[PDB]
Amino acid sequence: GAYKYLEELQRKKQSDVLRFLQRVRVWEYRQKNVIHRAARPTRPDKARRLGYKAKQGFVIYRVRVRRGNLKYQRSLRATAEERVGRRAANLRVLNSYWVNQDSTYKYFEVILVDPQHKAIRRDARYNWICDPVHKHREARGLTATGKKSRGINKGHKFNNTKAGRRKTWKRQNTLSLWRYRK
Amino acid sequence: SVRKRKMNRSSVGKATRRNKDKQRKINIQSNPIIAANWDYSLTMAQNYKKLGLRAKLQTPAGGKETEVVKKLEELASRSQSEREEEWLEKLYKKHGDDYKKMFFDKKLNIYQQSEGDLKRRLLRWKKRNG
Amino acid sequence: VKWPEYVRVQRQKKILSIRLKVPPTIAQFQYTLDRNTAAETFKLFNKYRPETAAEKKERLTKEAAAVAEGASPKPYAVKYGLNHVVALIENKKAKLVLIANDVDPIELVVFLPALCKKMGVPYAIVKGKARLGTLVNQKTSAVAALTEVRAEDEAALAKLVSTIDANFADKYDEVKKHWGGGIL
Amino acid sequence: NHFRKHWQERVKVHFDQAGKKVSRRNARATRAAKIAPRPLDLLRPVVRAPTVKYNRKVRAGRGFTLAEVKAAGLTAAYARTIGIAVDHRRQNRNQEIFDANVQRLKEYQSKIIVFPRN
Amino acid sequence: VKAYELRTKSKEQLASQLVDLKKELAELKVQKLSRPSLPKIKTVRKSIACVLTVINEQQREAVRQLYKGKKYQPKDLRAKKTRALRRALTKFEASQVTEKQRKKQIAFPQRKYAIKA
Amino acid sequence: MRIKKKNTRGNARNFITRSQAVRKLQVSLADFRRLCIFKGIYPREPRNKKKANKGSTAPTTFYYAKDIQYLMHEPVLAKFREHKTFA
RNA sequence: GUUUGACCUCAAAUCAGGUAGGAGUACCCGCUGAACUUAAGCAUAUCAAUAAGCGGAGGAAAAGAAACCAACCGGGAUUGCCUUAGUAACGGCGAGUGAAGCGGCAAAAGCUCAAAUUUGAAAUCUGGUACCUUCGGUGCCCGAGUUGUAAUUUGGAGAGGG
RNA sequence: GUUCUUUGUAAAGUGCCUUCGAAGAGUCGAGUUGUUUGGGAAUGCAGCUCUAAGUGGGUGGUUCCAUCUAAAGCUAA
RNA sequence: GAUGGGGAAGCUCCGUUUCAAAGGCCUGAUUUUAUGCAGGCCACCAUCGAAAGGGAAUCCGGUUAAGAUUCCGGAACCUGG
Repeated sequence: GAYKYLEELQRKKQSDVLRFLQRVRVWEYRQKNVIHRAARPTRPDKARRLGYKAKQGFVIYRVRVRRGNLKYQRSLRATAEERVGRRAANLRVLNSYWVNQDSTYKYFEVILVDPQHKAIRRDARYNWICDPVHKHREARGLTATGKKSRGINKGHKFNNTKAGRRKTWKRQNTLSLWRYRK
Repeated sequence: SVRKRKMNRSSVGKATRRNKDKQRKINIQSNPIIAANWDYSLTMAQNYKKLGLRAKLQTPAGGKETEVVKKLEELASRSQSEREEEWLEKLYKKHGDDYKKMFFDKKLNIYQQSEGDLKRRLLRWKKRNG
Repeated sequence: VKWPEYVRVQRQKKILSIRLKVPPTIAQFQYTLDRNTAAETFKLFNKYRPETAAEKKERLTKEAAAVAEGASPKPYAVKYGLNHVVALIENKKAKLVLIANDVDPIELVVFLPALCKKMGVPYAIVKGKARLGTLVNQKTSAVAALTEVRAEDEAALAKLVSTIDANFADKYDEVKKHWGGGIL
Repeated sequence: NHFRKHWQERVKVHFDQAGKKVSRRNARATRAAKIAPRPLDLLRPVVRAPTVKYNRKVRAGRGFTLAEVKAAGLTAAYARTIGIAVDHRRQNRNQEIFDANVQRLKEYQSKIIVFPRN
Repeated sequence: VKAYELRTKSKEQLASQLVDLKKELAELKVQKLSRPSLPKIKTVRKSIACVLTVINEQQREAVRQLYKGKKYQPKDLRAKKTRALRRALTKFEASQVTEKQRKKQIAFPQRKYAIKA
Repeated sequence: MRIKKKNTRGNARNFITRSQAVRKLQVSLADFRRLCIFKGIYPREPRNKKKANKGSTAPTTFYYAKDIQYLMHEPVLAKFREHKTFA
């Protein structure tokens, strides 16, 4: 299908066609507000591979975040996700993807799913997000960007953060004392 | 605590509950035959050994036939739709057992059923009608 | 003086696209099937409008009613789905392809004419995705394609393909040069 | 010493040990009541450990490989319903281990009885 | 007054009794201020309260029958269990199984077995 | 109470101007007059013209407020919107 | 056609149907983040990846079915306890910091999408209405969708056929 | 345990033969700044210059070799 | 001091007209391919902030266990309809 062609083309962001598209969209978004809803995703393939669906209940939002940092320790992607989840409180954030960037700001597209809509509730493939445990997933860094920033992975490279740095630090820094002292 | 103080300083009354005894005495529910032979006095491993069924497949950590026959004994002890039957009857009336020609019957073999499927369906119909 | 913000934004976008140089992969549109041949294609395609929900529902109910009391070939129809169109393309099963020039995401349709010409499948660019939508019982499809057709319309389809090749494909093959958007 | 931190703030004395054993026994009894017909644990394979300091010791494994299940006369999808663990990411190398796993699967199949769907 | 008696009596009778009890309460209160005590004031007040409760129940039961069967019942008449229970999708939505999982379960149902022979 | 404005009580609010009535009804003059003809409503002339017309001497047409308010509940108003949507 | 509508974008209703704030907070997930104290007074350093402050959830939370560990006769989701080990290793190599493989045990369940045309029929579904065997089901109606809703499947491969 | 409904040229599972057979990008990576980790083999994290390939790529060990193949998501003890 | 926006991870800070689709008045025989709306005018835009600021209007006599431009008698004046 056309999804493979779009995926291949998007990888060549420096291409002339994508160069002009980005040069136009950067001004188009800058003329708009910092955060505004998008009628349709500008990168349908990326959203589709991220679990997005065209059925009712899915919303595409566009957000702008400043660049730079006398230091900062969180990704702009996570900040944008939090700033969009703090406005659509009734929407559950699943994932987000880069669509464009600027020298002073970066632009990211975030797909939002409403657990209140019956179509989502009646869909066994998406009703799992209706559980309250998934509330404000972006605020807890449970998204792809949040997990990447947290360092949740496997192997020696993530021992200090395999299951959360705070949790492992608390578990290891405890003087266990059994009834029958060893 | 601050809230616990009110529950005792007020006449609302605690929502008393008592279920500790039932936590240990659990009724066997997944099998009536086992229930007729199960004994809550003995442990799960002891009950399994008495009945004759292995309690654990893996090696037990640390230290350590009639019922089976009765359970085992009880272990040892589809048609065709109207339209499908009519279609098979039409095939039999027109081409009979000529599968080689029935496979190419556009009028009847609308779905181009394979020779094996046609013969199996015809055999089913014949067995269901003699 | 002041106008609505969205109106000003879209006017600025229009006057920028009219003045911004674009690579030949862009502006491959704006050289489109003429009004005459476009109308002829619409007339040919108007006879193969896909069965709407009401038509299919009534036909199925009528068939069921007859069945309750107690053979035709596949109905030829236009293919419009982008995933299905791109699947008929690259497989040589497609005979005629129509491409909308006013797709909002340009990247979704930039490669389609190039792939069609690479595969040697006739293709035509027609103004207005709504026009394609109006003939497909949808708001818009951005693409339309033809498959096996009735014998009566085979000659018409061949003549339309020849006309398209003579008018648009051969004439506008130079579109590779002359970077669009160069108007002063 | 390793006490320059506020270790006193996190000192969990394992007083629950006495009650934890009883809780585990009660949970096992509940599982037996619910899983009465079937064993509390699945049939695990026999495996040989890496780290030669321990390879000389034979130990159990996670689940039988697809090849072992196929050689045992059944399928991985069907074997799961019978209580046989299946490991899709384990590859058999030693022939003796494969033979032992096949023999264990055959013995389990011979020793099991499956109730009718009725 | 007794609740079981007012249930059978028509609504207009209860409405008239409400006004009669209000008049009686007013008269007793006029008498009460000139007396150290008046026990019947408590009884008449609790009878007025009972009459009001009976009238409210009679209205609510009729309203419930008015919306019988149809969806979107009045919020005050809906379940008061808790806020969270309105979420936590209901049994139908929770048990909704996708065709893939349903077919897989049907093809490979969990069997019951014992291991001794 | 505080000072009461002259053109806020009496004939000022007893009769509503035709232009104001159309705005309140949010219905086109064609449909508004169709409904008026169906209901047999007619304009009325108060004993004082300036008093009713917010103290302004103009050839304004006055309609009874109660009749117009009752008109708003007629199902014909919804039927007109349904017909417009269907068209 | 000096016209009409298709669209695409953007607005409004005290519109029909919904949801969000906040409180609590021992535990959970992140952000933010010092100093007292201690070492050759304190430059690296310890206190500390702590308290305070901020946001987000449940009865548990997180993680969880490998771009893992090992180098062997290979192990085979995650989590938790003992050991590993006060070891490897860091440490103005001074104070101190300090794991991880494997092994012993409590428990085990695996999976779902993208990317393949349903193309001999968008076969999908939100919502309003009349009924009923009312946590929902049926007929009718409007709309969402072709910039993709139905079915199969995804490294254990899988799919079209005999 | 008792009973109503199925059904429809409907929905599945295994063996053989045959024809095909699809890998997630501003992402890995490189140089740098600040922080953290025993993790010097630069452990990870965030920013910044550039930017990737598909019999291709990460990590480790004898001249090659072993494991996965991420950049999408759910899950009881 | 919201309002439309911007910065801030955030508790929140800026900004009062700031490049907002920010409302308030009138007319017509019912608007001609036939009963779906046409036309005329202005461009500011919430709120709080004073019992010593501006303000619509009561004077006298008498009365109480404590109240008077209020309570009683007489005669007055302002706003709306």
